[PDB]
Amino acid sequence: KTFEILKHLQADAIVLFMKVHNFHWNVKGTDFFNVHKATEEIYEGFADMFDDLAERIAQLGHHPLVTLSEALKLTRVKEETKTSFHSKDIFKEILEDYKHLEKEFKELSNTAEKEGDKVTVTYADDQLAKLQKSIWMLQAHLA
Amino acid sequence: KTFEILKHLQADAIVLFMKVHNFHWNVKGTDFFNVHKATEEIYEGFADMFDDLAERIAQLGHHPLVTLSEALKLTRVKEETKTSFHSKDIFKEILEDYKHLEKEFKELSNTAEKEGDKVTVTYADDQLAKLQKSIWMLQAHLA
Amino acid sequence: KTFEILKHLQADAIVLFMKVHNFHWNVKGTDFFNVHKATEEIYEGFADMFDDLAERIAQLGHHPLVTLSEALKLTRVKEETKTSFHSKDIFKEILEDYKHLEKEFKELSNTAEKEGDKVTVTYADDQLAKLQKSIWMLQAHLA
Amino acid sequence: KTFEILKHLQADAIVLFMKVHNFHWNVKGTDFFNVHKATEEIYEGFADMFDDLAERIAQLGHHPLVTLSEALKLTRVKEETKTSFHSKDIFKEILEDYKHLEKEFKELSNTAEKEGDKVTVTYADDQLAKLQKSIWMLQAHLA
Amino acid sequence: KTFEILKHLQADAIVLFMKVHNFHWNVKGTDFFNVHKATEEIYEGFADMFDDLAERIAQLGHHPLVTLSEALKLTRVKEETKTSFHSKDIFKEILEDYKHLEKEFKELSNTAEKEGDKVTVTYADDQLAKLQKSIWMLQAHLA
Amino acid sequence: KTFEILKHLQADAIVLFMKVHNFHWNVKGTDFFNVHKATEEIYEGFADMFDDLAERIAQLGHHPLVTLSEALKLTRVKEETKTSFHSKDIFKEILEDYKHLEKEFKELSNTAEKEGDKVTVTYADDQLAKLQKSIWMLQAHLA
Amino acid sequence: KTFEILKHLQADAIVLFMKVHNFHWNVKGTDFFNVHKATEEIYEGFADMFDDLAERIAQLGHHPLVTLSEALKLTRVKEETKTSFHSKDIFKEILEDYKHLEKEFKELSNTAEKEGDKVTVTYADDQLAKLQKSIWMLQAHLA
Amino acid sequence: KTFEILKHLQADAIVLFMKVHNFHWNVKGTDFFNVHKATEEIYEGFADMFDDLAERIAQLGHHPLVTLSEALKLTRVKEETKTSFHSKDIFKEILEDYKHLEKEFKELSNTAEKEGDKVTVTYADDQLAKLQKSIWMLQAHLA
Amino acid sequence: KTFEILKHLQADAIVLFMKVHNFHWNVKGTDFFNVHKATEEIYEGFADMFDDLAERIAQLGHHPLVTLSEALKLTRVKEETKTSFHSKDIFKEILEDYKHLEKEFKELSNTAEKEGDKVTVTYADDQLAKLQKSIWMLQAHLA
Amino acid sequence: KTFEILKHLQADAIVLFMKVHNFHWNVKGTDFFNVHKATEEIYEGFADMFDDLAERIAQLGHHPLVTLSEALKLTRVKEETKTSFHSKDIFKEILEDYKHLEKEFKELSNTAEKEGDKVTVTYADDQLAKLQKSIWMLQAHLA
Amino acid sequence: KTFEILKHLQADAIVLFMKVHNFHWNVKGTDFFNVHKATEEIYEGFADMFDDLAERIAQLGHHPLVTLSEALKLTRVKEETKTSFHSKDIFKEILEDYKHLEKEFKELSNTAEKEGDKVTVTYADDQLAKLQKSIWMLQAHLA
Amino acid sequence: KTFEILKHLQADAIVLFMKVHNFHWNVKGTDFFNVHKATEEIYEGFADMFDDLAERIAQLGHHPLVTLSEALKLTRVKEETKTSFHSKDIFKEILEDYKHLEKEFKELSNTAEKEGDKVTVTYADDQLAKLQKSIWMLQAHLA
Repeated sequence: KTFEILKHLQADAIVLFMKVHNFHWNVKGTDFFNVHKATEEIYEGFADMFDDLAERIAQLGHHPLVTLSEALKLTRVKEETKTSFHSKDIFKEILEDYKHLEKEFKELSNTAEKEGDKVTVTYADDQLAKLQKSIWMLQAHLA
Repeated sequence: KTFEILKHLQADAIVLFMKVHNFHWNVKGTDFFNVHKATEEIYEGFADMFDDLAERIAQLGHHPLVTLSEALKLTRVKEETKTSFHSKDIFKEILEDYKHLEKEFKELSNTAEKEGDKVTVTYADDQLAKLQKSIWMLQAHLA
Repeated sequence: KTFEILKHLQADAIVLFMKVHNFHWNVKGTDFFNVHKATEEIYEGFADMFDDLAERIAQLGHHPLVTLSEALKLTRVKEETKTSFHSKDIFKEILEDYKHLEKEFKELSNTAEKEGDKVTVTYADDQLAKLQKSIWMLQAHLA
Repeated sequence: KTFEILKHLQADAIVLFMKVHNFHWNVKGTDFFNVHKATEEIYEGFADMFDDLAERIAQLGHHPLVTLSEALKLTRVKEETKTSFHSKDIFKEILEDYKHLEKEFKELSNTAEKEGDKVTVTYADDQLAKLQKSIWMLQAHLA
Repeated sequence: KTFEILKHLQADAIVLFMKVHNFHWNVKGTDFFNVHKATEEIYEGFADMFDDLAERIAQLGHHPLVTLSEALKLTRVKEETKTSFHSKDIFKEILEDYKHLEKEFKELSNTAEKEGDKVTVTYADDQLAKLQKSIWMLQAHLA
Repeated sequence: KTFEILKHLQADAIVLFMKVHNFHWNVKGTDFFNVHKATEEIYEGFADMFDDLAERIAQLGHHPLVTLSEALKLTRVKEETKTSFHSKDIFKEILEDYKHLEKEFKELSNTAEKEGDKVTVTYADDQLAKLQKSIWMLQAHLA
Repeated sequence: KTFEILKHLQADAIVLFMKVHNFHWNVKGTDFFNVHKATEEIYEGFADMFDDLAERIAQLGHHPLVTLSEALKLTRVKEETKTSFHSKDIFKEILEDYKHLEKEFKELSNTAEKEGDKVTVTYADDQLAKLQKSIWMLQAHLA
Repeated sequence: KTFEILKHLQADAIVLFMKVHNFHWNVKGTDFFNVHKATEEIYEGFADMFDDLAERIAQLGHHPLVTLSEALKLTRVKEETKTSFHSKDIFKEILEDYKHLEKEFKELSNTAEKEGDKVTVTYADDQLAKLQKSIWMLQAHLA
Repeated sequence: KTFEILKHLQADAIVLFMKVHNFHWNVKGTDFFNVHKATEEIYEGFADMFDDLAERIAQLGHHPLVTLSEALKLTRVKEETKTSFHSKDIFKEILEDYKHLEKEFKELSNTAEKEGDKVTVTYADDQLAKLQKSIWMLQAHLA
Repeated sequence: KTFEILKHLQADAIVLFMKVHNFHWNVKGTDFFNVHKATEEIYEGFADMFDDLAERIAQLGHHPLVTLSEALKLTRVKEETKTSFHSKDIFKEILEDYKHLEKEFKELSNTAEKEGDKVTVTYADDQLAKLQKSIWMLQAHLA
Repeated sequence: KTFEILKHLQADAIVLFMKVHNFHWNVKGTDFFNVHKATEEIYEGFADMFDDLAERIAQLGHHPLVTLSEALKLTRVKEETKTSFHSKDIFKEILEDYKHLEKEFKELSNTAEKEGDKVTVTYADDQLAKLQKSIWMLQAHLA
Repeated sequence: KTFEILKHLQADAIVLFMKVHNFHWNVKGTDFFNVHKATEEIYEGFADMFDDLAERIAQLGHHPLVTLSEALKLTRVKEETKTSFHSKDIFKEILEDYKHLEKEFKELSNTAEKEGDKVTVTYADDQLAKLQKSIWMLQAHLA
């Protein structure tokens, strides 16, 4: 079910919104500004994805999650409790989560295709393009 | 302690970020666009307040909350589980929460003053101006 | 005399500048923002008309009114002492005043024509276009 | 045939361009501005869709319709002869037509897929995303 | 009657909106872009004139036409069924129609003057300035 | 009482809005444009202060003044009946009024502090910064 | 004849374009920048009027003047041979010429009216509004 | 293999970047500016496609070509050695190359589909939309 | 003498300002807009060069020409009395004049160098770059 | 005395303006651009603070320092004579100076409060917010 | 040596940065705003020249001055200790300093030419153009 | 011969356009974004230089190179076949090439001077300023 994949992705997006703020506040090193600026763009991206997933769910006739409690229950992202990082650590953690998201949107696209949902396919494939481009760039940060 | 008030306000801001999205997606009535547009501005405001409170905490030498789990634990805002509202309902709920926030920033300002924290006073009083202006306008929606 | 019509219109414009602020501050209902935004545009329009009429008077070799005392003496607009309205009330009151202004600019145009004042005719007819377009829209608010 | 679906959609787009202007001019109620502004955006959207469909037809080697006479002949949208509406009526009528358009673009996408026309599929699915998002919002206006 | 002239002009404007799109899609020659760009500006101009005429009619207390069926019935512009043109042909056809429109707005201005309708005179004379400037330029294209 | 100081300041702001227009229209000398431009900025500033004071009053639960009649009754600014000035005269008159306003906002800040009104203090101190900067510059015009 | 008035006005506009440059380069006094900036705007205004008059002539089926030789022959403006001025001198000279232009556009409007040329009337009356506003301001510079 | 199609397309894009500059510098005829402006947009388009193809290759885990030597080896576009053209010649040559590119992106889309590469499909179909729209317009230049 | 070359160039610039307007108004052919737009840019360029040359003369301690009479006396450009052209004719005439200007700025640069005037050299060489780029493009229009 | 604190802060601001330029020109490392860009923003900040402090002093009725000689005499910042740094060194040096400035503005605020200078308090507290936010970020660069 | 001229010019630029601020704060007269605005532009110009000279020195392989102490030692500009001026005084003082700078950049250009430093010549000649244009305008302020 | 130097520089510019893309795609390290952004600006700079050199050649009456084959034949830049770099490597390689370009533009300027080509001198010296500024900054990256 497309709804099931979307609702779980909606949970991840808000959970990641929070996580990336952690990285945003707590990066250490001469690198501070680059990471601080980049993590800002990323968390704005997740606020964006959060809203879009929710409205797609609503467009499909279902209820999006409306509480952080639901978010915590349905998320597959483990929350980060550390409060200090260097650039390398942050890039590694974001990469891991993006790889997770990439698999999920791959499934989203395949599932929506089977159910004949052209709109959700299109949304998934667009997100996939963004995640794969970022994944490539992230891997280069760590080489 | 100023830190204690900030950390609790940081929790409310993210919790309200979520709540206002609920209102944003689930408003019903010929009023849809006005509320949908206004709730968008409001939740962007809370993402803003969330970040600013967190960075003020960090500036004070302490750790801001970095998980939705901490947010849920420390918040004083009850999460909204309903998924359908008319404009009147949304405005009433936002008003209630703003009144709560207004009392908290009033305390923030008084507490930071006692501790000689001029910067946090200034931030609190600015937030207070915003909340009191909105409260007035919100009350007018309901009259 | 064209000067006589302008000087009385100048008085109305400032009096209406004030009146529309009343509507702007004191509108009640879920409608608040629409009316609050619209009344803002309207009172800026009257500040505009106020200045333009005054400078046209000056261009004609006469003295524009320079006091709120003169404004009160020369105005044909009754000031609104109520401090609470719903959208319907505000739209009705603005309509009444616009109809008054429309008759005055109709006279302005006819009088300036007789006196061979092409510039004041042009200004009057432009104001007339604006007032007639607004009048139509205002009437639709009330149907 | 993809051409057949496009040519009929081109007819609807111009017919709806006209219909939405009717709603735009003839809305009644304190709601006037919201609807007047929204219907403006919608009819600009249809002028847009009109042109794009026509040029896609031309790209496919065929002739787009070039007369209002052809438009009337090929349209599936019944023209609105009433000249007075409240917001609720307008939203209901637009919804009905959007549901019709949504089915047509669903067919467009399926048909173009069978004929191996990747470009028309992409255009259809994009239009579908727009129509489904609007349909959801429209339904919320009426609840 | 001013209303009669406006209602017929409203019909022409939408009919020309359509015609100019034909020219826009179907121009041939190394000239393609110049004509394609210029016809785009022109048809946007007619969408504009269409709306303005309709709202002027409404301001006068009457009903604007609200159907392509009425448009076809009331228009004086013959629809173009050819689907291939060179720049010279397009400029000739637009000129012919502009000359027609120019005579109509000349009448509009004279008629509205007799009926003491200063606003419609002003609108007509403005349109006349635009049409006469374009007519001059169009004639130069063909010399 | 903070309300009492605000209501009197609201009266001055509209009275000064009018006065500065007088200076704006009636400045004489090769200096015309500088003064004409500067007085424009100043009267826009007072329209601004007028609205802000009124809304602060409303936020405090009271009614702002809504008539030019109330304005005249409550103002401490004497209206200017002269209709001709050189730059030096205008700068002297504005200075006198700014000094008056400066004392009033000084009181506003002190009074709001005693009543624990942090928001009105903040507004007063901001206005004070603006008035003191202008006062300095104004004095330099006259040296 | 409207053509005769336009052709003479076209000559004045280019002659004044040149004259105002003289004032622009050769102003003396602490006033330099104000006059230098203002004369720049004025000469751009005359380049504008020059072109518009020429194209109106062309729209009327006649030939605009195309040489500085024709300009000199047909102008009523005496060229300024002095190369040094104070602000007062420049404002006096511009005023004199504007008064001349004002009479000419007054005639233009009357003549075009008799010949039933609504477009040239409209252009003349607009220019008249600009000249009368400037004349008023210019006179104030010299008082 | 999707990689094989991309690497060959990357070669064409840089080769065409160069070719279109030739057309850009060496167009002859009264047409110069139109072609010069259009070829500028086109070569910027190919710099764009060049980079995007390269980064897609990198995202797929392979190495994009990094030398003009590789470009020459892998390209299917014959380089243009003539240094003089009229508009007709340039449009014919660009059309031929666009038709080649269109077939290649058609293959790209089909191949990426078989390999389950949703992102490359999406990129190919978008490029296809652009190429087919341009092809249509190009053909019209030559009719 | 550098002054002598500048004063003659100043005369040409205003004379060409006029000439290019002729081309601007009187171009014939399907080419109208391209030439009309291009000649507009060119005459604005000459207004620019006119002013800059004049101010350079003034900077050198001399008087720039301040009359169209001086312009006619000192110019080397023959005025164009024809009032009808095709694109080819206009481009030929502009080329001829640009070649003249190019030789003059070549001399300007050489002369200013001998007199050790680094500023005038720099201005001349910049103008030369512009003229040589345009000359090349102009020649291509005519091939 | 508030004046004494301001005059010493004014000296530091210009001295730091200079120092930060040193860092701006002389940073070494792959880090060059980040530091070069950041130091640019910082020195513009000090030019800003320099001017604002000076004008506040003037507003208080005293003379700001007007010479680099006075600046050197009154500054508490030691000038940096080294001409080569890595990012770490620059961030350490800026931090040290910001900590100094932070203590000074803390004193400024306390002193102005005692003297009842609400405007200088407000300015100091704003500067304090900026310095404390930067200090936090600077410390993170060095961890 | 080019380095010697640059290092002395770098000192003057910062010294003038300071001096022009003095004029900026301490101008007296109805002229205040014109001078205050103009001196702001000028001191921003010197901050600009300061940085550019320093970076040119660095590009030449040498160390720019990095202290106000070096600036004072190497400057040829006498610092202004007066704290009160009328427009005439300020313009006279700036002129004197610009004449000094003009001679220095004249030398800079000649010296860099002898040493075959094309880049420094180009920079000097550009500065020279700016200084000579300003000098002319400044002289006109004082006539 | 100036033509010979330009034609070889044109070859280098396109070859470097390609090389810098390699660096752009294949940078490794936490530094990724800084280098990726900077290399983007650089390759756009070379596309720019490529076009400008080509058009200068054309302005000189000769044919610019129009093939990558000619580019390879005439270039002095060795192509980079490695596909992995850290920031340090990229900056070293760009520096080496910039030093080469700097010598070439030094020659360009000297050669064009001998041939009396003021325009090419000016272009060369401008490029030289850019290259020398970048060279300085590049060297600082590596220290």
